[PDB]
Amino acid sequence: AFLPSAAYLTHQQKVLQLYKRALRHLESRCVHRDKYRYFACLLRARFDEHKNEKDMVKATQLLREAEKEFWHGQHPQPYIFPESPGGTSYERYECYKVPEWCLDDWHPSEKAMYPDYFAKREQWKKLRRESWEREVKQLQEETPVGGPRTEALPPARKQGDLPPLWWHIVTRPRERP
Amino acid sequence: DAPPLTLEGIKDRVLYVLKLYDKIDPEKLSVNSHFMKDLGLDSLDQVEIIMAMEDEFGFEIPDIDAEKLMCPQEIVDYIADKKDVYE
Amino acid sequence: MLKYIIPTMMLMPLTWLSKNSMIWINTTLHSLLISLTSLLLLNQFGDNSLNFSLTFFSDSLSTPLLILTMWLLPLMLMASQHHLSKENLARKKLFISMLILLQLFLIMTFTATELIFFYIMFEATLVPTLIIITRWGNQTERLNAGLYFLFYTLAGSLPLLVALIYIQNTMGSLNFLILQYWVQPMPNSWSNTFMWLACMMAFMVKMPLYGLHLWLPKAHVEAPIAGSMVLAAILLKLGGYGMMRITLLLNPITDFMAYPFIMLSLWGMIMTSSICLRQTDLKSLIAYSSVSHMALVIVAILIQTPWSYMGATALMIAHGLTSSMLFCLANSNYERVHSRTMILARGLQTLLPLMAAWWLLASLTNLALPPSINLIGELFVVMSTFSWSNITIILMGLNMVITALYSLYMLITTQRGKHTHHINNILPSFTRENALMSLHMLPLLLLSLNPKIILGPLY
Amino acid sequence: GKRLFIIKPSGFYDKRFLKLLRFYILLTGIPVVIGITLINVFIGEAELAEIPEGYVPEHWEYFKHPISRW
Amino acid sequence: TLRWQEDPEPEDENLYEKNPDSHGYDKDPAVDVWNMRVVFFFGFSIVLVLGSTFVAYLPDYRMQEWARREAERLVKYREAHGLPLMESNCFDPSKIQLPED
Amino acid sequence: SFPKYEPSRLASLPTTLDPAEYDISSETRKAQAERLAIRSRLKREYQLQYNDPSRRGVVEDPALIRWTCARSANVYPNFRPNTKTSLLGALFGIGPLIFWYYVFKTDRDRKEKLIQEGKLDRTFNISY
Repeated sequence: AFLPSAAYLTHQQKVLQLYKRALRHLESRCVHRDKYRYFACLLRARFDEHKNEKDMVKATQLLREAEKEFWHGQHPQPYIFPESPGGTSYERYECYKVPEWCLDDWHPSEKAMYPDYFAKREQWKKLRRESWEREVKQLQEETPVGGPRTEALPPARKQGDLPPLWWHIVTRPRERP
Repeated sequence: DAPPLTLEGIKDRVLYVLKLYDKIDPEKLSVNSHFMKDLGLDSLDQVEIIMAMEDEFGFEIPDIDAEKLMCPQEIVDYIADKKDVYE
Repeated sequence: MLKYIIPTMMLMPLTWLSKNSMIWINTTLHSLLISLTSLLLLNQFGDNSLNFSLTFFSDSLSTPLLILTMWLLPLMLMASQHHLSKENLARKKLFISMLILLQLFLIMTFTATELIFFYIMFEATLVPTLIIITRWGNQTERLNAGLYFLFYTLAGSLPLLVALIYIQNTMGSLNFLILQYWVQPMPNSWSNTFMWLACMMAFMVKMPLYGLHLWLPKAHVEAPIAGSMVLAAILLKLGGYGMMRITLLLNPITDFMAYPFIMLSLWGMIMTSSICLRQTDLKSLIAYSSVSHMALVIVAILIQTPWSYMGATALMIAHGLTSSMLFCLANSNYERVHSRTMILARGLQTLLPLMAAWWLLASLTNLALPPSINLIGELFVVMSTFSWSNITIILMGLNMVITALYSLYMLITTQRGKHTHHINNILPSFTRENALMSLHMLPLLLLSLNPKIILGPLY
Repeated sequence: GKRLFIIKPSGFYDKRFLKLLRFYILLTGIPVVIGITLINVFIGEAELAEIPEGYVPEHWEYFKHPISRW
Repeated sequence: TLRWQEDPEPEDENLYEKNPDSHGYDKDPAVDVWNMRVVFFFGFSIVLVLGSTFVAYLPDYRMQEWARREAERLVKYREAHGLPLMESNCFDPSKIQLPED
Repeated sequence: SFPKYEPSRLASLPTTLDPAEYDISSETRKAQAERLAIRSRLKREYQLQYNDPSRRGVVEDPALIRWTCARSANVYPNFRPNTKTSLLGALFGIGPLIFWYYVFKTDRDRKEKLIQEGKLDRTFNISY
């Protein structure tokens, strides 16, 4: 469907996604732990009934009818974790995730009260500006004709070389500022 | 309120949750054990184990990331990078 | 009014004789001094107008507009002194000269005793605004906007000239006091129909009336900040003042004549407001908000009830100040992000807290939060129009939704949400910008205490 | 403990603007309100009286507050 | 081919790098400080404060307060001589000649 | 059995119920590979222009400028007056105006006729 590395979802991935969503919806509909455990064992037995199959078309519309049945028997209000999207606490503290580059706009009066941290930040900035050239040199040659086919990035190859395009992942803001 | 967590505690809790599983044994369970190659389980067992840690730690791990959490050290790595350990 | 014209004519060599680094400070100091001396026009009466000579007079209607004009000019000089820092010294002095000439033209136009002097000065206000728009504008197609503005104004105002000369040749004079004492009723004839059309269409063009408002969404966008402010906060009120003066002379035909035009606003200010629900350009959103407020002004003036007049002038002053502040906010954000796209810059509260506070205050004053002047004016207009007819409350009430439904929307997308990743040139707030926005906002909150000086000539 | 540096935008500029705005407002607000309360307390308000026969007062005598009269 | 000769796009001027305490007025600090002083003196200290003092003390604006005082006399007259509170005719009806029909 | 999902303009079909997602033909495979390559090239261009230490400013997004110019300035050069646009302009441009004018003229005529015969309660109405 829409994945970063693969261009499609295989049959195994579809089955596992259906199993996980079915377990989540069954846990939502079966609030008490023991009823949920019993019906999870029943659902695992039902899934293992058709595990050993040799015809791909049979697995195809078996998965179609299973997804239709799961759509019919879903919870209208499924349980959502607080940090998951759609939850009550989703992307809340993202309002407080101030990016690091704003620290480059501070006054020298308020930069003098954190000397050591700003010295270490200067060292990190120097490391970034000396690693950018060799990281783009690494990414230029490794890229084949027509650009990269997948979104996966090559890792660090030579000793002393940082991975390409690493700044906006390593220096991303913390979860709890 | 909201006590911090350490990486040693993270692997202790993950091995604690793993060691209560009835399709696993507490003898050859280690932190560098592949689930199907070195331990011998199923893919259904893999997704159900991922769901077990999702219920344990209280947050949802997406399926695209869930397919690759294949060893207990990799699960500890994903929890470590999610929860910003060693601050 | 020769105590204010001569200070501006002396400000002209003051900006033609200063050094290359001292033009802004001297012009700002002396224009603020003139703004301080501008308060002497408040010696008004509840029954008489303050007349100085045969050519200049000022009642309680033109006085707030004069104070707003020569208070806005120093704000204009502050707002337009950064993006012209790369310009030539001669062109910078020419820009200040055009602004000073425009202020002199406006303060001569607002105190015109006779209507022909008002008309010629009203058309004379075209030249510096057109020059500023077609010279210092940023976008490519500013020539089209300048041509549209000039031609809409001239095609409106030439039948106004013909009607004014016809009235002067018919009765004998064009003094406003004499016409107040020598007024004659106009019967329901087709000659009086075309007389009303010729006397009105210029002001309906410059208000602008819905249908003829197309010169606003262009000329308010590609113009610079000073041209945008002089288009949004003065000239529409110039047309409104002209319509207020003229509508005395056209009774009782208007009582059966203004049925389409009023309703040409009474629906239009709905759907134009709906355009602000689906606008990708922030300056166009501000311009369409100005269109809606001027349509409300059109309805209030055209129903010619007293409470409508008070609401019209109060909403005029409040909307002029609010639109100038919003245009300054748009100019500051455009300077920071180099794009007028509203969806681009997001989450500015996490980077700019004081600017977010100013955004919140400007948006709150735009949605008529009591007890600000805008709520007073719009409430008086709603009372007057409900006195006119019942069902029109719906045609105002739904607007009460949609205005909020865009203004807070303009507050949300530019301020609230996850900030943009690739934008990393958001500098901290300049002291010049904060000073300009406080000078825009604090007079409004201070006039909220004592609004009795800006409620019209018949309070 | 484990204190972490809260990453925040630079708060010097807005605080300096607010401080100098308050200073420049108060530097003239305090003397004018001192003058106003000294006019109210020492100089004081006017008193209403009927017009005597044969007196034509000036225009500023038709008002009450001394600042208004001035 | 190549188009007409033209300079590349000049970058935006970050004013805070060349001056840590600049205020978006001018390059040199002294004229910038003078501009700050003149705007905050003649914009807040001079026009706003004295303007609030002036508008707070207009000399009995539009004679409106005086009208209330006049009302304080007039009903005092009309509650003494037994006259009705307010006549329904603004002018004297004895000095009006209606058009005969 | 089950109640089959009927999609509407405001209720889209679920992605897992789509038959086209369950197609394993080769043409769908090359289409997915081609769109993945296009997305990867655009992503690579973005994070190349994004992680540059020398750059301090706005990364230009051509798609956003394209969308704004398509919404704002490219609507009139690609307009042809035909019967559909004429009918939609006559239904929406002047219809509400004449309807509102007629209902307001009727209401004001009724109010004036009621007032001039002295039946409307206007005893305490002295503000207008």
